[PDB]
Amino acid sequence: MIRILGEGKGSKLLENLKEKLEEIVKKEIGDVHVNVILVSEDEIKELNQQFRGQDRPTDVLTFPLMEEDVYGEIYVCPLIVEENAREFNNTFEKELLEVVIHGILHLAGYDHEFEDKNSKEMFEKQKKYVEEVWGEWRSNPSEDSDPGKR
Repeated sequence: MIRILGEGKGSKLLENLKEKLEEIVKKEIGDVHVNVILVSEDEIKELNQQFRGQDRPTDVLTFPLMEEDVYGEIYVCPLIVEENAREFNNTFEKELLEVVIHGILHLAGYDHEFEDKNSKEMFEKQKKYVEEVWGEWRSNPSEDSDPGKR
């Protein structure tokens, strides 16, 4: 029951582990609506100024709203994320999964608090759904060619 909007490698990846998230969301309560906006680097570059009025890319754009859960629209950009995963040889899937669960994990616990940005709770609670949701994609690690690891 997740809302997908925008465009860019993310939806197809979401639709893959869509139900996966529907589980965590369903667990918590099962009545949330997270609108994700897929936008590339440039797409976000402007989208940023479109509201922030500033010209600068970012990892992921979050929607300013403090309600029960969220029921808002957050924007993500796997362009910059991947760029980091490139050097950090990180799994764009996880890095993306974060922003994915970032919506659920949000209403998953804290409610209009997120004191000091995040806490040890949000960290582990975030890695919980991450590993849980990634538990599926896990069957497809690497996500890259890498003519080495066998």
